[PDB]
Amino acid sequence: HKILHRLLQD
Amino acid sequence: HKILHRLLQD
Amino acid sequence: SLALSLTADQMVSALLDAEPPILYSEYPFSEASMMGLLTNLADRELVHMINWAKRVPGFVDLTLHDQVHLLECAWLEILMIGLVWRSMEHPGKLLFAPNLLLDRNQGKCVEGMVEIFDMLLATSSRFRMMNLQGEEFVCLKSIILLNSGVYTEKDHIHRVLDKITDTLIHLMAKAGLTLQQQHQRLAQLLLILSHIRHMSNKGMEHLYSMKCKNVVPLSDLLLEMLDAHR
Amino acid sequence: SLALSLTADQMVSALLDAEPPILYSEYDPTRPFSEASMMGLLTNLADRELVHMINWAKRVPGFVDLTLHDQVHLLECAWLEILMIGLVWRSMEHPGKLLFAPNLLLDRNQGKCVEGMVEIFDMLLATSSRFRMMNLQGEEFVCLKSIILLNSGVYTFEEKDHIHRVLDKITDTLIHLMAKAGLTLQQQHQRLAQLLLILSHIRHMSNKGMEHLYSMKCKNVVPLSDLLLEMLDAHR
Ligand SMILES: C[C@]12CC[C@@]3(CCc4cc(O)ccc43)C[C@@H]1CC[C@@H]2O
Ligand SMILES: C[C@]12CC[C@@]3(CCc4cc(O)ccc43)C[C@@H]1CC[C@@H]2O
Repeated sequence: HKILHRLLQD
Repeated sequence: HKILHRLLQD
Repeated sequence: SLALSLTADQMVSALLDAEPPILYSEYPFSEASMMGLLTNLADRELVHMINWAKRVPGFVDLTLHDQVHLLECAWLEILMIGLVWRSMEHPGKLLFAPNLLLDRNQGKCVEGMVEIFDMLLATSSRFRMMNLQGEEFVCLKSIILLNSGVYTEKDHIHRVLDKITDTLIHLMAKAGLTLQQQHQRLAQLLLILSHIRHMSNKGMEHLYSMKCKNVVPLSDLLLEMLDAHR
Repeated sequence: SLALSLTADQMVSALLDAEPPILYSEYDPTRPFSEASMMGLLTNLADRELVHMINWAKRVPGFVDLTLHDQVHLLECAWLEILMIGLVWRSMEHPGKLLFAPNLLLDRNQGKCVEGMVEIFDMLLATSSRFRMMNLQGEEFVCLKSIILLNSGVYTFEEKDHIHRVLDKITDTLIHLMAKAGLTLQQQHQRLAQLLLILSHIRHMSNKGMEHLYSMKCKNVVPLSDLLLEMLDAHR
């Protein structure tokens, strides 16, 4: 998954 | 000296 | 000027009467032949666009160089919104000419064109979903002409833009929309111009790469309009 | 969703409360400017702002009702527009200057230190002058920034109906602010149009900014963060 994906999930 | 110049003037 | 004294109905009639004609394409698509047809067609439409711009109220009140600046910035957006307008009644298809109706699969024989085709088709279906009317279309195309280059005499251009906004609201109120639906629809139409600007920037790069391809013979006029974007 | 239940004043207070902070740059006035250092300052600042923008996006009404995939798409298409409108907003009270940070105020001559940057600078300055000319208010600015987030990527996706419903509520909010300011109905429609047409210029600046970012990446001059690289690859 992308970094933006992680930062958007919590 | 551009083609657009004479197309706008005529 | 003269555009500021016109009524909303006279503004609509002036824009409708100024509409350019629908041109035909030159009557097994290769990348060279496909790009050749599309650039040949775009060049011939540019000639009619310039004379259409003269008939957009308020455009003759500008200096020659301001007219050049606005057309240099907006010409591809104006071609694009015109293409998506006449493609509205052909879902999933782009009506470049009455004898040249294409789909995204055909846009694959030219590398990089599919993305632009998909964006154009997305705009056409958005217009179709909103049920864009011809009187609204000619207002938007005029707005593109005056707005796209205005951030790069300016008070007059902004006064004409306000006049076109009044005309747009006049059409929506005439169509039976409430005050809320009027400013909502106004906002919906103007936000599409941001996407149209996006498509044009993508189209400039695509045309610049095809220039250095030496794939397609681009007319001198089309090359000069392309060189305006450094 | 709950965003559909907020009044105009509740929409404004929600957007104002969600505003990100103003960050400082690592700029040291003792360092002489180089093309690599000046780019490093601006790209470092942009990377730190991106983290706050993501958490700001979550607080925009209607954004959390979207799927995680749609959230990524909207941010991927709009992140540079949102950085740019934020930059021109806080530069409004500084004519001819771009306030990247309270300790980093730059004019177009500084932009000459980086090749191809002055073109971007002039457009940003022209947007800031336009906002100052129109006397843009903070309540209008936060509405325009939320419109960009929801509108820029919406034409590249039933979730679109929900987004357009939120966009319409923001339009109602803009009209409500203008009517509250004593503007006639004609002036409300005219000002609404003027503000939304600027977003067309902001999209244009973002497109040029991406190409400028991509060129500096291929030159390997400025060290770009992993997050910024992913946002850059998303436009290609
Ligand atoms: C050729 C081209 C595809 C479509 C364009 C945009 C709108 C348009 C209208 C028209 O009447 C003819 C051609 C076109 C010109 C683009 C430039 C680059 C892109 O590949
Ligand atoms: C570096 C850059 C200058 C301006 C940008 C856009 C708005 C912004 C805000 C911010 O806080 C930092 C940097 C920026 C990022 C651009 C990418 C290319 C352009 O030259």
